[PDB]
Amino acid sequence: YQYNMNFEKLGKCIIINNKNFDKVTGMGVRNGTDKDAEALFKCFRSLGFDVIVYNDCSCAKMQDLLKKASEEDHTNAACFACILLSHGEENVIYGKDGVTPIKDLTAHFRGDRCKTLLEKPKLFFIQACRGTELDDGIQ
Amino acid sequence: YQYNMNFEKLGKCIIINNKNFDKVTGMGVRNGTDKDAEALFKCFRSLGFDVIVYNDCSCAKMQDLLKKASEEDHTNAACFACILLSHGEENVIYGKDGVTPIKDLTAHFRGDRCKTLLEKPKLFFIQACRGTELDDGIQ
Amino acid sequence: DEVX
Amino acid sequence: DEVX
Amino acid sequence: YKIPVEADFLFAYSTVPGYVSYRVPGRGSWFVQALCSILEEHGKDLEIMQILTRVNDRVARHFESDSDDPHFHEKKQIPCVVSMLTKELYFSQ
Amino acid sequence: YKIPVEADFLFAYSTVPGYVSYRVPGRGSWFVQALCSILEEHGKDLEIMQILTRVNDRVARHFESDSDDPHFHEKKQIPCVVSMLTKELYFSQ
Repeated sequence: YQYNMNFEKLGKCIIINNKNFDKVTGMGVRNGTDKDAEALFKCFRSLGFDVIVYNDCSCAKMQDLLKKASEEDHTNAACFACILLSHGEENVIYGKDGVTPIKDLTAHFRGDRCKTLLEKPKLFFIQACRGTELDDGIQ
Repeated sequence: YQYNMNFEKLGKCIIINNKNFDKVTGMGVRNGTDKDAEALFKCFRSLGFDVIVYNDCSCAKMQDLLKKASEEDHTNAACFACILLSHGEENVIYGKDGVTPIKDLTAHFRGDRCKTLLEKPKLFFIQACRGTELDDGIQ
Repeated sequence: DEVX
Repeated sequence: DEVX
Repeated sequence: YKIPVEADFLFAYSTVPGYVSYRVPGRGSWFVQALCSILEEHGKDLEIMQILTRVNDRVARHFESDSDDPHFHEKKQIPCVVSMLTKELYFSQ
Repeated sequence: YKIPVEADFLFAYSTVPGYVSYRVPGRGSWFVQALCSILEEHGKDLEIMQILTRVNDRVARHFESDSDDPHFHEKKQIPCVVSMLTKELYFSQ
């Protein structure tokens, strides 16, 4: 009933910290995101992850880095974790460059495309907007 | 850390069991669905839900059913449950006459539109397709 | 097996 | 408070 | 004070977005049959995410598709839990 | 024998589909700060859905938006957990 955690390492944790955007995207600076990235790396380091922080990545940079991470050998890792910090809209996340679909970023880790994470939890934490609606709340 | 369950009733459970479809939809008969509805009825009844099964509902009937349920007094219910059995596509589910968005069915129960289920769990169980992709599996 |  |  | 209007919903889908979901004519659908067996056995003692995670495992492992049309042959299914719950949910006490 | 290719993913979104997500310039975002705080406290003794359900609660209760611009003023946020996990996940042992 529990994922087997008896592996040499807990696993890799990739953090993508997108703060600054090309003006053509219409997106502004994401003040506060360095605070997120700092609290995340300390927190995930303390859990046991091998944590890497990337900053202001283009769309192709985000895709390639995740593609390459999926091609590493995770045989001796219990799991994988990725945290995205950026602008976004429904199903989509911004690079500094424009938008790329969240499905395409995560698909690199499908069972058939990353056999050494097979039967292992693949975690994605996403800080981004998913549209323009506001929640006014109640009570 | 747990939802308060100390209420007179567990709550209402609506099952929409759509088996037969108008030929204009092109959708076929969903043989096996009665066996699902029967097993679901016993299970949810057994948990304590007050269960009612509606069969072969049109889009307007499904909307009205959920609208009406959201307008009842759930003051003495711990929660609400709805189970949808039908054909579907991404974000949509079939009535016998066509498709209706799942968002519209569930939005009736938002905090601001159903105050007597506020801070209470609203559960939706959905057996339906969400597109046409197949999962080949691996290993 | 059939599909929904 | 800003929006992402 | 205030509560978000979208809070305290849970969606237990039979499959992931974009994908198909299977139903057996003499038996019923993979997801529902699995959901009911886990609820029969553990509905009153496990938290709902525990229940639905086991349903996820049962659908993912016990089932593999068997069709005449080779397109739908030897296929797999994984369900999809969407939670905006703010507390643990036990169906008793 | 086989496992679905989409199995064993979990997506912890800061917000629900269609909606915005809040970020505070001197402090960080609601979701991330809430997540780290609960992981700092319970990362090694709670199951991941318990952790994320508490994150859901903390964001839903503790926070209410504060803008001078009246449009984004006194607003709320609920996060959104999508689970295709097939087992309970503890980060220790």
